Amino acid sequence: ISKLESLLLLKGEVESIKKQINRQNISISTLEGHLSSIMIAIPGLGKDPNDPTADVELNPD
Amino acid sequence: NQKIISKLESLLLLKGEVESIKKQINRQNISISTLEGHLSSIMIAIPGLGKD
Amino acid sequence: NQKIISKLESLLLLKGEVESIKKQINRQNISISTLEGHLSSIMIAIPPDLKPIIGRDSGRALAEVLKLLKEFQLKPIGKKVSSAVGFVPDTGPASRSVIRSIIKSSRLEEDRKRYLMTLLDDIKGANDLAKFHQMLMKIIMK
Amino acid sequence: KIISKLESLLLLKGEVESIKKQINRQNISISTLEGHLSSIMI
Amino acid sequence: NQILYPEVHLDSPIVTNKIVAILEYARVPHAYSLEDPTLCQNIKHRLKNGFSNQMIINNVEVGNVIKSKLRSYPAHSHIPYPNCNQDLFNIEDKESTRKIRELLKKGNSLYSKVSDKVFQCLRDTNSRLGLGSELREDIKEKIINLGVYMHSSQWFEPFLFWFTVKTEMRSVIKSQTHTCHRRRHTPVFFTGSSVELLISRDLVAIISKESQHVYYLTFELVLMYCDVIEGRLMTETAMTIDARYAELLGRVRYMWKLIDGFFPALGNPTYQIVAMLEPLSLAYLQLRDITVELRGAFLNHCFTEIHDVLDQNGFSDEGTYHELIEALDYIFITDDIHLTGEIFSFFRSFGHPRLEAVTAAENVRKYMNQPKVIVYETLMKGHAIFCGIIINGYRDRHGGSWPPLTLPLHAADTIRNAQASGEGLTHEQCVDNWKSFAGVRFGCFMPLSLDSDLTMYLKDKALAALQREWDSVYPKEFLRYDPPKGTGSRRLVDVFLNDSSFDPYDMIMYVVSGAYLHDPEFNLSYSLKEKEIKETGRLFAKMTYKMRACQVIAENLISNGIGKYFKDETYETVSAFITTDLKKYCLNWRYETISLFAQRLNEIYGLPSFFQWLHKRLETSVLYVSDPHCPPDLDAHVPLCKVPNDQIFIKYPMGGIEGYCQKLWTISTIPYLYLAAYESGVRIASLVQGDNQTIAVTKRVPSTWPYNLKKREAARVTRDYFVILRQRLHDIGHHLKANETIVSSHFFVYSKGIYYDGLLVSQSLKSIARCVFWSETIVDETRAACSNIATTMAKSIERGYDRYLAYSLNVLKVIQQILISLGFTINSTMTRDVVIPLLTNNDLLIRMALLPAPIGGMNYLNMSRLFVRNIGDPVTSSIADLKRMILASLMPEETLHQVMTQQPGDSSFLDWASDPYSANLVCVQSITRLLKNITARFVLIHSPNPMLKGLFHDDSKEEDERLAAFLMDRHIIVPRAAHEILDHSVTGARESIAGMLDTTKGLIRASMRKGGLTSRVITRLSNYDYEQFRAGMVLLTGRKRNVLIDKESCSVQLARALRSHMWARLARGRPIYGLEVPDVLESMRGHLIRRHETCVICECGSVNYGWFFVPSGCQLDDIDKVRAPSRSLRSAVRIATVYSWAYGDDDSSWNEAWLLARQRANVSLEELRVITPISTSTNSGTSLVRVARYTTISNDNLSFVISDKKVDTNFIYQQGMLLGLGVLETLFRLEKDTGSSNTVLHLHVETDCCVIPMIDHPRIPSSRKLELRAELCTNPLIYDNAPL
Ligand SMILES: [Zn+2]
Ligand SMILES: [Zn+2]
Repeated sequence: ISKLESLLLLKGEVESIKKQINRQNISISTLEGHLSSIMIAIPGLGKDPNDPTADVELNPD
Repeated sequence: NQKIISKLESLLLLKGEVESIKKQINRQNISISTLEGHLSSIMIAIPGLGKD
Repeated sequence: NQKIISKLESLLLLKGEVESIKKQINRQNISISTLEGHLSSIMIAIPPDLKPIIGRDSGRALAEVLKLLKEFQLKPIGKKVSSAVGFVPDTGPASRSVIRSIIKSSRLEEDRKRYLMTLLDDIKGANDLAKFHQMLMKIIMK
Repeated sequence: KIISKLESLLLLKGEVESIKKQINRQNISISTLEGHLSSIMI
Repeated sequence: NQILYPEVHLDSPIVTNKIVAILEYARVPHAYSLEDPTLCQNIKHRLKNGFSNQMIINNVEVGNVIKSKLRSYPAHSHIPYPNCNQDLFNIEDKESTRKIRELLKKGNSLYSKVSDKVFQCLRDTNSRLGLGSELREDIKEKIINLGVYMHSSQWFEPFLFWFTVKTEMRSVIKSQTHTCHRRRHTPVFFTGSSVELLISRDLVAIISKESQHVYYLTFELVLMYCDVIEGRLMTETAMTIDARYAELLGRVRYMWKLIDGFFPALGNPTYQIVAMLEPLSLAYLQLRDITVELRGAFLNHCFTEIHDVLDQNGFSDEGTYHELIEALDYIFITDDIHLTGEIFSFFRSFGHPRLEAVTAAENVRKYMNQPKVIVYETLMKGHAIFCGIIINGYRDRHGGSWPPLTLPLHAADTIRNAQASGEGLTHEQCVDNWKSFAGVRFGCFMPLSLDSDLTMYLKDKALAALQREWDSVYPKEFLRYDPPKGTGSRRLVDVFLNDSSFDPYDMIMYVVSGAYLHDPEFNLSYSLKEKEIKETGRLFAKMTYKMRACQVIAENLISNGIGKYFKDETYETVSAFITTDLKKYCLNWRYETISLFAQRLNEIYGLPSFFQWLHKRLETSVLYVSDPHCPPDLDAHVPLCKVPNDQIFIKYPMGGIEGYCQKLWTISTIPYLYLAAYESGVRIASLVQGDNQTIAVTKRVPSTWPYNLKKREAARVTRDYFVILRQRLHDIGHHLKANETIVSSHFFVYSKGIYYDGLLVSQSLKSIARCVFWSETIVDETRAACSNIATTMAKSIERGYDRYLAYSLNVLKVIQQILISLGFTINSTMTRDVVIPLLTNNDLLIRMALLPAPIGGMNYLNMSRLFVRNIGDPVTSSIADLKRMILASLMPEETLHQVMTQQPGDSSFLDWASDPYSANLVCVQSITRLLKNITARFVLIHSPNPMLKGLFHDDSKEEDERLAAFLMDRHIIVPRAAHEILDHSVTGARESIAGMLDTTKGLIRASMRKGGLTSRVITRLSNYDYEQFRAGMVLLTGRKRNVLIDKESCSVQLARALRSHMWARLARGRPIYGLEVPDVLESMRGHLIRRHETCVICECGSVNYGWFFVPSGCQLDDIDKVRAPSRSLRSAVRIATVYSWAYGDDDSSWNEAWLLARQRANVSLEELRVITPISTSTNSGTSLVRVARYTTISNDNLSFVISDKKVDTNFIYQQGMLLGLGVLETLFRLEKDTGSSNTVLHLHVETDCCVIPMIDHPRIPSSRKLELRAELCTNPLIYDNAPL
């Protein structure tokens, strides 16, 4: 009765907490996407992250 | 006998504790969202001389 | 029983993860505070009253920010000044000539063209000119 | 029943620790983001 | 130099500083005024110091002579350029033009001798085609008296004067520049009747006796005046003799007379008003629109611009503006549609404006340095649409899959499901969730083509000097200091051919590794462009070797790879058009705008940080505008990093450069068009043609709606779309000027004319203004000149001019050209042995000028060419023409026997197989061609370039001759098959590369100084011209007879008997096979039929014919309503199998077929046999026509198969329908509507006497031992031997 529904209400938190965490994850990822897309073409602002990240090719020599 | 004190006390506290942290996350995430919406409307300025 | 006592005391003392995650969330709050502070400091009222701005380097925006009332943007074209969308007369000397050219290139009668030119040589004023143009449109395309 | 009342009693902590270990990485990620971006205004 | 004549046509810009420098050194007082006095300052300093040389001394002498002569006119006054155009366009003199007047009189008499019979011969073709037994009286009169009109035109005297001056100056230049002779004869004036004239090496002086004006001119001005005047003469003569331009004539005459009057007062700015004549035509065409709100939009801007340019020079009074507007109204306002695209052709008949370098430098510095501000959301939306286009493009060609494709991070569920399931997506999804593409990442899925071709490297360009010698192009005479020497070469082609270590994926590394940002030899410089009608106008730039190579490589990579993905209650669709220009976009681009797409291209191709090199290099260099006569204001050589952002320099630009990266820009523009299309809610279709851009906007509407409402709705939606597109482009930072584009509902302008609502307007009078008295060759060639004349006349015919008048004009021009080349030339080998007998005998000259070219004469225009586009066989067509002339009594009867018993030449199997249709004539080749071939092969043999190794040896000619002999010397000769095989073999590739290499006077002179041409060859090529006249003389004077020839035999049999006699030394009586097809105008009769008659006169039994029918009313002006395994096949195996197909699949010849195929591919016998197809043996479309859109062609009564098999068009079937449509066109040429009744046309054909009882032989067994190269070539560029 009392203890049962108290454990019920103490369990009724974790689901909302997890879904809030996932929403925050998606938002932060959008933020970093914006930052990357700006730093690509502002240009500059880095030590050497500008744009060498493509795999070289099937013709490295 | 022995369960009353501990059970009741540290089951009552967790109530407000978890509800407060839940609302705190729920407001922090919308603050994040407004910051993102702000940054999503921006303007870039281009100079005149390439070297100065 | 003993199991009751043990499995109550265990969690009810290891509770400390709540204050640990509160440490975490206050750190997150203090870290987003400065983020939104920087994003507020980056810009004030501007043609809206808020549109952040950044440049190639830090100090290369002082040529387009004041002419904070940045500059002249694109000029909007409506149905009051002539453009490639449509023609509306005005006070300049080119409007009379283009109206004359329309009358000449029309498909009316010669005496009608003479009549219209005679009306036009003494028609004067922006509003009356626009009215004459609006009437001429109907007359020629009817 | 009253002694077997502990399954969810332990599962709650079992998932709350995961909650902690992901919110920590969220904190460090937003921290490195603000660090990256603070050096762009002036 | 001994075989290189000076130029004959203007190909360079007109610079003020040239004349200013010549006059300043000659010390003649002038009246020019410069924008920068640096040249005058430098020259004054040099003269004060004491400089001198040979040119200075010669100019001092000439100036002293001029000063001495000018003392008899004590009221002289120099008149600058172009303030002297009104006088120099109408100058005339009676004494100095004595020599050429008699030549042209003789030509006119020669023409008038035979004009009558020319008309009589042209009338029978009409009588046969069925257009009536008589031409029109006015046409007969014009054809008979064509000479008198041309001689009575109002440009004859100026043309004579300027031709005399030009040819005399050319003779002086040629005879003097050959410094073997040393003695200089100082020039002296020549007192004429009305003017006084002095000609020197590089300066012409004219004094007017009456008005006492003085003019000084240079070589370029002389050439320009001659060209302009000759064009005006030809055009006016054409418009006068024709009867369709009766109203256009007065308008264009009035335009000439009006605009010519502005020069003496306005001056150089008159060329702005001249340039405004091109858009004014479209502005006046807009007045005939159907949505009344559009009438006047562009005109309101053109008039404002004209008023402003007239106001900024002192003509502020309004009377001038009013009168000019009235004149323009009278000129342009017309009624016919086809007669408003003609004024489009006359805007180059006023000359060209003189220009400097400071103005262009300033005009481009205004744009290269300008701040901008761009939004981010629009950029990202465009990028999203770009990624979507690429996704769909790769989903095709593979089938619903993204195997190597993108890697999203937090995209929407719709996008994730699309990727997971493998289905495309529309613009809507991308533009709605663009935020899902902010962070995407591709993966290398495209290969590199490093042995595609050589055109890109072989095309000739120029290279700028190294940075530490940037001022090495200015001569020592115009500089205040002495510059450093110049070391490097200045030709991409020779630098390439001498580069001993070349590697395609080595320049790529030179860019990727980041070494191009530190090369101390990089340099870029601008240079002026000729033949423009704007002062600022255009320029073109030159770079250094490595950077030029890298640019070429990158642009070719884009054009060959990704650039292919961008291919370009009944409802229906209506459309409207927007027309704009695309220049200055190369100046408005920027790094912040291009990087977002360059990075995707980098990630796709693999090359890290590659496609954004242009801005990364230009943002730190310094450009300048170079010209030898515009020196920089300095005191001593200083590095390019210490000049001010000033007069001719541009320091640290921002934008791009015209020409480079054009593919990247045009594939990065489109997304914004599509974005605006989505935002407005319409469908668009784009097109780009050079600098113009056309956008067609479409919209769905019901069917029974009236035409007016349809067009009005379309126009409304188009105006909305235009507003939105302008607003969008201004965000990324381009400029669609609100009064510089044309929004219409009827027409859009593309390359070849103006398309107006389902019909193209004509531009007939464009090529007549180009048909002139010589042609661009390094020597003077009569045959080249006549061929160019015929070409221009035919091109003018197929755009609306009159056939018979064009033919007669061609005959007259050919006669005059022969006379000029014989009697008035600068050549030095024309001696009394030929020039006296030819100029004495009259009729011989006429016969030589009338005989067709493929059989000896010099006339390059057959009659069938007036109607059809390509004739069957030149030999039989020319024999038919000669027979027609003989019948009409134009030429004597013995000409047939002469031409059929002429003396044969001497050529080999290689020449025959390389030109299959040719007879064995004597000395009919082209000197420039024969020289370019030799010089190209020689310079290619000595080339250590590793890219072409093993491809050129000293035995190549021997192996080619042996291959051709093995191919042809069988018991039955097949020249066409031999030609196809030899073209597809290795020799084909060799000669194709040799011809692709374009060499000119510079490379020819360099190779001759090297010693590539022997004295024997140079003397032969210097004497080549007179040998042709000698051969023509002996041919036309010979006298034999061929008793087996009567002039009523068939042209096919005659051509057979001619070929089997001219090729007698090689054929040895063996039959030549499969070459000739019957002539068009000799095997077709026509007949019109009307209200109640029948085809009586042509219905005596012939019952096979084409059928044409056309009813209408008031119209013609406006309408109111095989494994083939999808691989790299196109490399060489295409050739390797086409050769085998053309060879055949007989019993044992398959061995030799496989041999010659394996020569050029790596395949086995069975693989080749299963990949090649099998065939039957070893082996409509319209033009610019009005009435074609109304006829109903039928050919049910004529599909009769002679040779008895369902084959290819036995007779070339399209020719019948083309001739029928031509007949209908020339019938309905000069009236408005088709009339009351209905006209039907029978076109009967009887090609029975023109049949050959040919036997389809199984195969011709070879009789020779095949012997090719011992080892094969494994060069990947040539057809390799290990691709597969
Ligand atoms: Zn018939
Ligand atoms: Zn025949």
